[PDB]
Formats: sequence, structure tokens, C-alpha cells
Amino acid sequence: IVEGSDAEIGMSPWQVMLFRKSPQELLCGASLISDRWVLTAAHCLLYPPWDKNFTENDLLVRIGKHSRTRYERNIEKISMLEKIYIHPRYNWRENLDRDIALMKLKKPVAFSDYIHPVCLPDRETAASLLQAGYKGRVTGWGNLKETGQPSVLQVVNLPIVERPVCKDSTRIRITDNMFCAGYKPDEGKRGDACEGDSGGPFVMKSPFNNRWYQMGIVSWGEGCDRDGKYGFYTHVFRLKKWIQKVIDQFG
Amino acid sequence: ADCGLRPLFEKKSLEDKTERELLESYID
Amino acid sequence: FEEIPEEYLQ
Ligand SMILES: *[C@@H]1O[C@H](CO)[C@@H](O)[C@H](O)[C@H]1NC(C)=O
Ligand code: NA
Ligand code: NA
Repeated sequence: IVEGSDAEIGMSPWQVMLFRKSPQELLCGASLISDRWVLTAAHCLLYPPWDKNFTENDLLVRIGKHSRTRYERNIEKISMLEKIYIHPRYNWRENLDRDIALMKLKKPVAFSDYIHPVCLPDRETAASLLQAGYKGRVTGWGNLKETGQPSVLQVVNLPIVERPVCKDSTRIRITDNMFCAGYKPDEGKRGDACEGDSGGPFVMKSPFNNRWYQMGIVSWGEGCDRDGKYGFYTHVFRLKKWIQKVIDQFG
Repeated sequence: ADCGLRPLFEKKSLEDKTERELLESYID
Repeated sequence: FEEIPEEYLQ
């Protein structure tokens, strides 16, 4: 996260770190959506142009974390993966359309002060909140600058951007399964996700019911925090029928 | 049923340092 | 990164 701040303890108890076993390193962010299911970006797991194709045994999920590099004894919990499910129409060839994946954990994780699921949006909450100018919150342990790494989880709040502005900021074909967020050059304030934040959540706190909803997944960007560029996020609600199909079928 | 309610914040009626910025942006 | 307990890598 560029131009964010240190998270408060327990601020994002749904945040998940995807952790490579060997070499031991941060692969991506992710989020906890139930005691057995974790949501992330497909490109965190499968990206053939970079020879990336992780299997379940390659990775661990670390939940309840705050420190990036510490083993947070008595606080974090580490889970093994039972199965990865990538959206069948994830477009790794072109523009990362439908950049979404689920991971089922081998065992349920115990909830705590530090570990708690985020809600997924209904059609109504999405319609109400996914509006240009409305701000969400992005969290992660990724890079602090485009070109180092944080001691603890970082957080930044960023406004959703009008679709024509998103489209006019890039040569990439933008789809309805994406949205973009960030400040405009004339808006002064700054901030973006960056490498290593991929797969983590873009959340909004509903003013109707007090609950946090995950509206987006950190998907892609051209550099990080560049003037006139925006971060792009997977539109979770648009892909929720797939999410539900997977959870209904596989538990 | 309990999704999205944080033990150290909503469950104890404490607010984090920047959630108000989000609320102020929700102008409907 | 600090080493994690071996139980998680088996
Ligand atoms: C990724 O790996 C699996 C095997 O574990 C393989 O069957 C699959 O075809 C690979 N997908 C791509 C796009 O390379
Ligand atoms: Na364009
Ligand atoms: Na920018």
C-alpha cells in the first residue's frame, strides 16, 4: 500500500496473508468470508505469462496477522488449503477479467478478536454503495512504493471513480467485472494498492446496518500511485453467483 | 450472521481512526 | 520472515 498508514489492531480481522512455503514469502492478500472459505484474486494463483500456477500444497493461509514478517504467536492462525477454485472464465490472457478465486481450508479456523469474516454484498448494498465518490478501504502488506516493505499491515481509504474516467486512464479494455478507485491528480490526496496487495479486500462500511462488506478484490494497476492512474478491483457482487455456486456445491 | 462486525470495534461500540472518512463520503 | 512452527509445513 502506497501512502497509507499502519492498521489498528483488529481493524481488518478478515485480512488473510497468502504465504508461499518455499521460499517463505508473501504471495498475496486474501480475505476470510467464513470459517472455511477464503477469497482472493485468481492472478495470485494462476498467471501463465509469469509461469505462475500454484497448487494447494504450495501455499499456506495466515489469518489474524498484523506484523508482516513476525510469527505472531498466540494471535495468528495458519491454515492449509484443501482446494483452490478459480473462476472458469478468468481471463489471464488479456485483461484479468473475472479476477477471482476461492480457497477452501482443510479445517475451520477459530474466530477471535483478530479473526472474523467480512460480509459479501447483496444486490441492494452494492447498488447503494458502489457509487463514484464513495470511499472504500484497502489493506495489505505489499510494497510501500512502486520502486520498501512495511513492518505491519497498511490501510488506505480511496474513492470509487466514475467509469469513463477509469476507462480513459488506460489502454486496457475495462469490463463490468471491474471498478477503479483512487484520487485524481487535482484532488491532492494520494494512495493506492501495490505489488503484494493483490488479492486483498476493498471494503465499505454500510451506513444502513453498521457492517463491513467486501465490494472489491485488489486486481491490477499500472505502476502504483501514479498521477492519472487508478487501481482496479474485481467487482465482487457481479461475480457473487459464481461464489455461491462454488460454496453450495463444495461445502 | 455475524459477518462484518469487528470484535475490537463494532462489537464494543468503538470506532477506528478513519471509518468516519468513509461515512462522510456516503452522501445518500 | 520469521520461521513458522514445523507443524504447519508437514
Ligand atoms: C495449472 O496446473 C494444473 C495442474 O496442477 C494444470 O492441469 C493446469 O492445466 C495448469 N493450468 C494452466 C493455464 O497452465
Ligand atoms: Na481507454
Ligand atoms: Na493515481
